Amino acid sequence: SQIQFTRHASDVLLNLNRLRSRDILTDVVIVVSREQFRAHKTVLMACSGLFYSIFTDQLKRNLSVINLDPEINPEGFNILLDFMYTSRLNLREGNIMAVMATAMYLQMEHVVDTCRKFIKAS
Amino acid sequence: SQIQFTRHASDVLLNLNRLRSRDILTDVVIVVSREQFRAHKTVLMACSGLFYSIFTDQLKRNLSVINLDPEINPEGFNILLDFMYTSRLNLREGNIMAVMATAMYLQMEHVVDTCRKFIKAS
Ligand SMILES: Cc1cc(-c2cn(CC(=O)Nc3cc(N4CCOCC4)ncc3Cl)c3ncn(CC#Cc4cnn(C)c4)c(=O)c23)cc(C#N)c1O
Ligand SMILES: Cc1cc(-c2cn(CC(=O)Nc3cc(N4CCOCC4)ncc3Cl)c3ncn(CC#Cc4cnn(C)c4)c(=O)c23)cc(C#N)c1O
Repeated sequence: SQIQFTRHASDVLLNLNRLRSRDILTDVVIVVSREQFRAHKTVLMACSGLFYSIFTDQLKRNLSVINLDPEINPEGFNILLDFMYTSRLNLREGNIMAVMATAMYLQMEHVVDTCRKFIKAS
Repeated sequence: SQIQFTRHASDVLLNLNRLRSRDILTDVVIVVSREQFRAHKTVLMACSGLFYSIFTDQLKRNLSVINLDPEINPEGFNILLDFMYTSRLNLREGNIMAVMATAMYLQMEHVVDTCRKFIKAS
Protein backbone atom coordinates (compact mmCIF):
# COMPACT_ATOMS: atom_id res chain seq x y z
CA SER A 1 0.00 0.00 0.00
CA GLN A 2 3.01 2.36 0.38
CA ILE A 3 4.04 4.69 -2.45
CA GLN A 4 7.36 3.51 -3.89
CA PHE A 5 10.15 5.98 -4.72
CA THR A 6 12.19 4.15 -7.35
CA ARG A 7 15.20 6.49 -7.33
CA HIS A 8 15.44 7.01 -3.56
CA ALA A 9 17.90 4.21 -2.74
CA SER A 10 20.26 5.26 -5.60
CA ASP A 11 19.98 8.86 -4.43
CA VAL A 12 20.82 7.86 -0.86
CA LEU A 13 23.87 5.90 -2.02
CA LEU A 14 25.08 8.85 -4.14
CA ASN A 15 24.77 11.13 -1.15
CA LEU A 16 26.66 8.65 1.05
CA ASN A 17 29.46 8.60 -1.53
CA ARG A 18 29.46 12.38 -1.50
CA LEU A 19 29.88 12.32 2.26
CA ARG A 20 32.78 9.85 1.86
CA SER A 21 34.42 12.19 -0.70
CA ARG A 22 34.32 14.97 1.87
CA ASP A 23 35.33 12.75 4.81
CA ILE A 24 32.09 13.53 6.57
CA LEU A 25 31.22 11.08 9.38
CA THR A 26 33.65 8.47 8.13
CA ASP A 27 34.58 6.32 11.08
CA VAL A 28 37.19 3.82 9.92
CA VAL A 29 40.38 3.69 7.84
CA ILE A 30 41.04 0.50 5.95
CA VAL A 31 44.77 -0.13 5.52
CA VAL A 32 45.75 -2.17 2.48
CA SER A 33 49.52 -2.50 2.24
CA ARG A 34 50.91 1.03 1.69
CA GLU A 35 47.49 2.62 1.03
CA GLN A 36 44.68 3.85 3.30
CA PHE A 37 41.01 4.29 2.54
CA ARG A 38 38.45 6.04 4.75
CA ALA A 39 34.86 4.80 4.85
CA HIS A 40 31.64 4.47 6.77
CA LYS A 41 31.44 1.25 8.71
CA THR A 42 27.70 1.03 8.05
CA VAL A 43 28.24 0.98 4.30
CA LEU A 44 31.04 -1.58 4.61
CA MET A 45 28.79 -3.82 6.72
CA ALA A 46 25.95 -3.42 4.23
CA CYS A 47 28.13 -4.62 1.35
CA SER A 48 30.68 -7.10 2.72
CA GLY A 49 30.41 -10.31 4.74
CA LEU A 50 33.92 -9.73 6.04
CA PHE A 51 33.16 -6.23 7.33
CA TYR A 52 29.73 -7.32 8.61
CA SER A 53 31.33 -10.08 10.64
CA ILE A 54 34.03 -7.75 12.00
CA PHE A 55 31.87 -4.83 13.10
CA THR A 56 28.84 -6.82 14.37
CA ASP A 57 31.10 -8.26 17.01
CA GLN A 58 31.07 -6.03 20.07
CA LEU A 59 34.75 -6.88 20.51
CA LYS A 60 35.59 -5.11 17.24
CA ARG A 61 32.74 -2.76 16.58
CA ASN A 62 34.57 0.37 17.81
CA LEU A 63 37.82 -0.23 15.90
CA SER A 64 38.93 2.86 13.93
CA VAL A 65 41.60 1.08 11.87
CA ILE A 66 41.32 -2.25 10.05
CA ASN A 67 44.43 -3.78 8.50
CA LEU A 68 43.57 -6.07 5.63
CA ASP A 69 45.58 -9.12 4.64
CA PRO A 70 48.87 -7.78 3.14
CA GLU A 71 48.28 -10.01 0.07
CA ILE A 72 45.28 -7.91 -0.96
CA ASN A 73 45.87 -5.71 -3.99
CA PRO A 74 45.07 -2.05 -3.11
CA GLU A 75 43.74 -1.32 -6.61
CA GLY A 76 41.39 -4.29 -6.33
CA PHE A 77 40.20 -3.07 -2.97
CA ASN A 78 39.65 0.45 -4.33
CA ILE A 79 37.54 -0.92 -7.17
CA LEU A 80 35.34 -2.78 -4.72
CA LEU A 81 35.05 0.13 -2.31
CA ASP A 82 33.91 2.33 -5.20
CA PHE A 83 31.40 -0.39 -6.19
CA MET A 84 29.98 -0.41 -2.65
CA TYR A 85 29.28 3.30 -2.91
CA THR A 86 28.12 3.46 -6.55
CA SER A 87 26.64 0.15 -7.74
CA ARG A 88 29.14 0.30 -10.61
CA LEU A 89 31.85 -2.30 -11.01
CA ASN A 90 34.88 -1.46 -13.13
CA LEU A 91 35.94 -4.93 -14.40
CA ARG A 92 38.63 -5.18 -17.11
CA GLU A 93 40.93 -7.89 -18.37
CA GLY A 94 43.79 -6.35 -16.50
CA ASN A 95 42.04 -6.32 -13.11
CA ILE A 96 39.55 -9.21 -13.12
CA MET A 97 41.67 -11.73 -11.21
CA ALA A 98 42.65 -9.26 -8.49
CA VAL A 99 39.09 -7.98 -8.20
CA MET A 100 37.65 -11.50 -8.00
CA ALA A 101 40.14 -12.62 -5.34
CA THR A 102 39.56 -9.43 -3.34
CA ALA A 103 35.78 -9.91 -3.57
CA MET A 104 36.13 -13.47 -2.28
CA TYR A 105 38.15 -12.17 0.69
CA LEU A 106 35.61 -9.38 1.35
CA GLN A 107 32.78 -11.92 1.00
CA MET A 108 30.88 -10.14 -1.77
CA GLU A 109 29.19 -13.01 -3.61
CA HIS A 110 27.36 -11.12 -6.36
CA VAL A 111 30.61 -9.51 -7.44
CA VAL A 112 32.41 -12.89 -7.32
CA ASP A 113 29.66 -14.45 -9.45
CA THR A 114 29.84 -11.50 -11.89
CA CYS A 115 33.60 -12.05 -12.10
CA ARG A 116 32.88 -15.72 -12.98
CA LYS A 117 30.52 -14.44 -15.71
CA PHE A 118 33.24 -12.07 -16.96
CA ILE A 119 35.72 -14.93 -17.18
CA LYS A 120 33.21 -17.11 -19.06
CA ALA A 121 32.54 -14.31 -21.55
CA SER A 122 36.26 -14.09 -22.42
CA SER B 1 31.98 1.26 -19.20
CA GLN B 2 31.28 -0.04 -15.65
CA ILE B 3 28.93 -2.97 -15.06
CA GLN B 4 25.77 -1.71 -13.34
CA PHE B 5 24.22 -3.62 -10.42
CA THR B 6 20.58 -2.52 -10.50
CA ARG B 7 19.59 -3.94 -7.10
CA HIS B 8 22.72 -2.92 -5.17
CA ALA B 9 21.51 0.45 -3.85
CA SER B 10 18.17 -1.04 -2.66
CA ASP B 11 20.08 -3.89 -1.05
CA VAL B 12 22.40 -1.45 0.73
CA LEU B 13 19.44 0.55 2.04
CA LEU B 14 17.72 -2.63 3.30
CA ASN B 15 20.87 -3.60 5.13
CA LEU B 16 21.18 -0.12 6.65
CA ASN B 17 17.59 -0.43 7.90
CA ARG B 18 18.47 -3.82 9.35
CA LEU B 19 21.36 -2.23 11.21
CA ARG B 20 18.99 0.48 12.52
CA SER B 21 16.56 -2.23 13.73
CA ARG B 22 19.37 -3.76 15.75
CA ASP B 23 20.79 -0.43 16.94
CA ILE B 24 24.09 -1.19 15.26
CA LEU B 25 26.31 1.89 14.76
CA THR B 26 23.45 4.30 15.27
CA ASP B 27 24.94 7.56 16.43
CA VAL B 28 22.08 9.94 17.18
CA VAL B 29 18.70 9.98 18.93
CA ILE B 30 16.08 12.28 17.49
CA VAL B 31 13.68 13.51 20.17
CA VAL B 32 10.20 14.41 18.97
CA SER B 33 7.99 15.46 21.87
CA ARG B 34 7.63 12.40 24.15
CA GLU B 35 9.18 9.95 21.64
CA GLN B 36 12.77 9.07 20.70
CA PHE B 37 14.12 7.57 17.51
CA ARG B 38 17.64 6.27 16.96
CA ALA B 39 19.29 6.61 13.55
CA HIS B 40 22.45 6.91 11.53
CA LYS B 41 23.44 10.50 10.93
CA THR B 42 24.75 9.61 7.47
CA VAL B 43 21.35 8.35 6.37
CA LEU B 44 19.61 11.40 7.85
CA MET B 45 22.01 13.70 5.99
CA ALA B 46 21.47 11.76 2.77
CA CYS B 47 17.70 12.23 2.95
CA SER B 48 16.98 15.55 4.68
CA GLY B 49 18.08 19.13 4.06
CA LEU B 50 17.49 19.90 7.73
CA PHE B 51 19.74 17.08 8.95
CA TYR B 52 22.31 17.77 6.21
CA SER B 53 22.56 21.38 7.32
CA ILE B 54 22.83 20.41 11.00
CA PHE B 55 25.50 17.72 10.77
CA THR B 56 27.65 19.31 8.02
CA ASP B 57 28.37 22.11 10.42
CA GLN B 58 31.42 21.26 12.49
CA LEU B 59 29.72 23.02 15.40
CA LYS B 60 26.98 20.38 15.44
CA ARG B 61 28.41 17.38 13.70
CA ASN B 62 29.20 15.45 16.91
CA LEU B 63 25.82 15.99 18.60
CA SER B 64 24.31 12.72 19.89
CA VAL B 65 20.83 14.13 20.59
CA ILE B 66 18.73 16.37 18.35
CA ASN B 67 15.50 17.84 19.72
CA LEU B 68 13.05 18.62 16.96
CA ASP B 69 10.51 21.43 17.07
CA PRO B 70 7.90 20.40 19.69
CA GLU B 71 5.15 21.09 17.11
CA ILE B 72 6.29 18.14 14.99
CA ASN B 73 3.97 15.16 15.08
CA PRO B 74 5.93 12.03 16.17
CA GLU B 75 3.87 9.74 13.92
CA GLY B 76 4.63 11.98 10.95
CA PHE B 77 8.30 11.91 11.80
CA ASN B 78 8.24 8.10 12.12
CA ILE B 79 6.66 7.77 8.69
CA LEU B 80 9.40 9.88 7.16
CA LEU B 81 12.20 8.13 9.01
CA ASP B 82 10.87 4.80 7.72
CA PHE B 83 10.72 6.30 4.20
CA MET B 84 14.38 7.34 4.45
CA TYR B 85 15.36 3.76 5.18
CA THR B 86 12.96 1.97 2.79
CA SER B 87 11.98 4.16 -0.18
CA ARG B 88 8.36 3.49 0.78
CA LEU B 89 6.06 6.28 1.88
CA ASN B 90 2.94 5.40 3.85
CA LEU B 91 0.57 8.27 2.89
CA ARG B 92 -3.11 8.07 3.93
CA GLU B 93 -5.94 10.53 4.29
CA GLY B 94 -5.49 10.51 8.01
CA ASN B 95 -1.79 11.38 7.95
CA ILE B 96 -1.17 13.40 4.78
CA MET B 97 -1.23 16.86 6.36
CA ALA B 98 1.08 15.90 9.23
CA VAL B 99 3.42 14.07 6.87
CA MET B 100 3.53 16.98 4.43
CA ALA B 101 4.23 19.56 7.16
CA THR B 102 6.89 17.32 8.69
CA ALA B 103 8.53 16.82 5.28
CA MET B 104 8.62 20.58 4.75
CA TYR B 105 10.35 21.00 8.13
CA LEU B 106 12.81 18.18 7.34
CA GLN B 107 13.40 19.69 3.89
CA MET B 108 12.47 16.62 1.86
CA GLU B 109 11.16 18.11 -1.39
CA HIS B 110 10.23 14.96 -3.31
CA VAL B 111 8.04 13.83 -0.43
CA VAL B 112 6.47 17.31 -0.18
CA ASP B 113 5.75 17.29 -3.92
CA THR B 114 4.29 13.75 -3.64
CA CYS B 115 2.08 15.01 -0.82
CA ARG B 116 0.89 17.80 -3.17
CA LYS B 117 0.12 15.10 -5.75
CA PHE B 118 -1.78 13.10 -3.11
CA ILE B 119 -3.87 16.13 -2.23
CA LYS B 120 -4.63 16.81 -5.91
CA ALA B 121 -5.73 13.21 -6.41
CA SER B 122 -8.30 13.51 -3.59
C1 LIG C 1 24.48 -5.08 -1.32
C2 LIG C 1 25.53 -6.16 -1.42
C3 LIG C 1 25.76 -6.89 -0.25
C4 LIG C 1 26.69 -7.94 -0.19
C5 LIG C 1 26.89 -8.58 1.04
C6 LIG C 1 26.74 -7.93 2.26
N1 LIG C 1 27.01 -8.74 3.24
C7 LIG C 1 26.97 -8.39 4.62
C8 LIG C 1 25.60 -8.60 5.19
O1 LIG C 1 24.92 -9.51 4.88
N2 LIG C 1 25.18 -7.59 6.11
C9 LIG C 1 23.88 -7.58 6.79
C10 LIG C 1 23.03 -8.68 6.91
C11 LIG C 1 21.83 -8.58 7.59
N3 LIG C 1 20.96 -9.75 7.72
C12 LIG C 1 19.57 -9.79 7.27
C13 LIG C 1 18.69 -10.65 8.17
O2 LIG C 1 19.16 -11.95 8.24
C14 LIG C 1 20.53 -12.08 8.51
C15 LIG C 1 21.47 -11.12 7.77
N4 LIG C 1 21.49 -7.41 8.14
C16 LIG C 1 22.26 -6.32 8.07
C17 LIG C 1 23.47 -6.38 7.40
CL1 LIG C 1 24.53 -4.94 7.29
C18 LIG C 1 27.34 -9.92 2.75
N5 LIG C 1 27.71 -11.09 3.52
C19 LIG C 1 28.01 -12.26 2.79
N6 LIG C 1 27.99 -12.26 1.38
C20 LIG C 1 28.23 -13.51 0.73
C21 LIG C 1 29.56 -14.00 0.27
C22 LIG C 1 30.58 -14.42 -0.10
C23 LIG C 1 31.86 -14.99 -0.58
C24 LIG C 1 32.32 -14.99 -1.89
N7 LIG C 1 33.48 -15.65 -1.86
N8 LIG C 1 33.75 -16.00 -0.57
C25 LIG C 1 34.91 -16.74 -0.12
C26 LIG C 1 32.76 -15.66 0.21
C27 LIG C 1 27.62 -11.13 0.61
O3 LIG C 1 27.65 -11.25 -0.55
C28 LIG C 1 27.30 -9.87 1.37
C29 LIG C 1 27.43 -8.24 -1.29
C30 LIG C 1 27.20 -7.51 -2.45
C31 LIG C 1 28.03 -7.96 -3.59
N9 LIG C 1 28.66 -8.29 -4.44
C32 LIG C 1 26.26 -6.48 -2.58
O4 LIG C 1 26.11 -5.82 -3.83
C1 LIG D 1 17.25 10.81 -1.35
C2 LIG D 1 16.38 11.98 -0.93
C3 LIG D 1 17.07 13.13 -0.53
C4 LIG D 1 16.42 14.30 -0.14
C5 LIG D 1 17.19 15.38 0.29
C6 LIG D 1 18.42 15.23 0.91
N1 LIG D 1 18.92 16.40 1.22
C7 LIG D 1 20.16 16.60 1.89
C8 LIG D 1 21.29 16.69 0.90
O1 LIG D 1 21.17 17.24 -0.14
N2 LIG D 1 22.50 16.04 1.31
C9 LIG D 1 23.73 16.00 0.51
C10 LIG D 1 24.01 16.84 -0.56
C11 LIG D 1 25.22 16.74 -1.24
N3 LIG D 1 25.49 17.65 -2.36
C12 LIG D 1 25.83 17.20 -3.70
C13 LIG D 1 26.83 18.12 -4.40
O2 LIG D 1 26.36 19.42 -4.47
C14 LIG D 1 25.85 19.94 -3.28
C15 LIG D 1 24.97 19.01 -2.43
N4 LIG D 1 26.11 15.83 -0.86
C16 LIG D 1 25.89 14.99 0.17
C17 LIG D 1 24.71 15.07 0.88
CL1 LIG D 1 24.40 13.97 2.26
C18 LIG D 1 18.08 17.34 0.85
N5 LIG D 1 18.27 18.76 1.02
C19 LIG D 1 17.24 19.60 0.53
N6 LIG D 1 16.09 19.06 -0.06
C20 LIG D 1 15.14 19.99 -0.59
C21 LIG D 1 13.97 20.56 0.13
C22 LIG D 1 13.05 21.02 0.67
C23 LIG D 1 11.87 21.63 1.31
C24 LIG D 1 10.55 21.24 1.17
N7 LIG D 1 9.83 22.10 1.89
N8 LIG D 1 10.69 22.97 2.51
C25 LIG D 1 10.30 24.06 3.38
C26 LIG D 1 11.91 22.74 2.13
C27 LIG D 1 15.89 17.67 -0.25
O3 LIG D 1 14.88 17.35 -0.74
C28 LIG D 1 16.96 16.76 0.27
C29 LIG D 1 15.05 14.32 -0.08
C30 LIG D 1 14.38 13.17 -0.47
C31 LIG D 1 12.90 13.33 -0.42
N9 LIG D 1 11.80 13.44 -0.37
C32 LIG D 1 14.97 11.98 -0.91
O4 LIG D 1 14.16 10.88 -1.30
